[PDB]
Amino acid sequence: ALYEDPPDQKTSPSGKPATLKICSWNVDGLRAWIKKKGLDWVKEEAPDILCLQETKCSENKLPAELQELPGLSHQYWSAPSDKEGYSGVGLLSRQAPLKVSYGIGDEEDQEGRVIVAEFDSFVLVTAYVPAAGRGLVRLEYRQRWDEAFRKFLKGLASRKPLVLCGDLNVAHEEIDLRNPKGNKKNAGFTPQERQGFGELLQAVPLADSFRHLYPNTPYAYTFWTYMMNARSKNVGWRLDYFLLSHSLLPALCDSKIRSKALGSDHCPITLYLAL
DNA sequence: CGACGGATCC
DNA sequence: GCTGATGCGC
DNA sequence: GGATCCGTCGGGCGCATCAGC
Ligand SMILES: [Mn+2]
Repeated sequence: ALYEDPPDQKTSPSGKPATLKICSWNVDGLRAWIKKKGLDWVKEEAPDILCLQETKCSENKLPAELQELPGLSHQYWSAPSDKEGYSGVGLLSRQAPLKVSYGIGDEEDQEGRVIVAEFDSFVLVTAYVPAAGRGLVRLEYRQRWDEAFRKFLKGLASRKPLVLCGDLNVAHEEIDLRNPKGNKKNAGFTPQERQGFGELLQAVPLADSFRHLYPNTPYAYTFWTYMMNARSKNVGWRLDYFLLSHSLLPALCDSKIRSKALGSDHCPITLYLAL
């Protein structure tokens, strides 16, 4: 069935106005996304912080239009050194973070999948979680990564609340995809990946912003295969999320799914926080 | 990975 | 330099 | 015999490399 994202709630339950707007987007090729007007959408969204996944671009090859974003002047980029054309993440911010780091401490490594940015009141992590792959060939690798990432996130020294955003490459529950029964042995909906997501939420711990606000909302997806007109039919998956520390729930105004924004097989997601 | 063909279930 | 084929990853 | 289950197959897109010219 079709989905219409509710209007933006820019006010906290306590009545406090949103001060921070973060947008996350798997762009499926930064260079292609820009030619498809992605930055025009970003300018209309006007987010304080933009997190990008699947840039598939080294920093030297970033289009010049990225240097014409004065509201997002502080840019940090990480691509895999040995996997040119794959993965790659970026974080763009209005204000400079206090600290920026890359990776999850111990990987293999320039994997181009994780950026950690410390701000005054919170730590932001953006991630492009490794896919299990066609035929589940990288499922065990994913399981090992999930555990390492869970430990890294829990073991952050900062006693600052955490915001984790990006493509977590898993639809947590049946409500998170149109075809749950046919996808239980497909990447993104394996019991192993779903269990990893649940373990992530309990260990750090973390809460799913969108599901916290919309626990029984179906048909809300952030990804549709380019194949078989899946996007027109709304046959999709919710793989993109904003996960928050419990301390940040009073500050939660809204978690949006920008279903109409084009440029990728993923749609962007937007978080409003009253800090 | 959604579409589809074929089996299985009440 | 540019196009199209192929390979890889989804 | 409609509903459900499950296994199989062909395809959208981006980027890298290569071959030809
Ligand atoms: Mn992708």
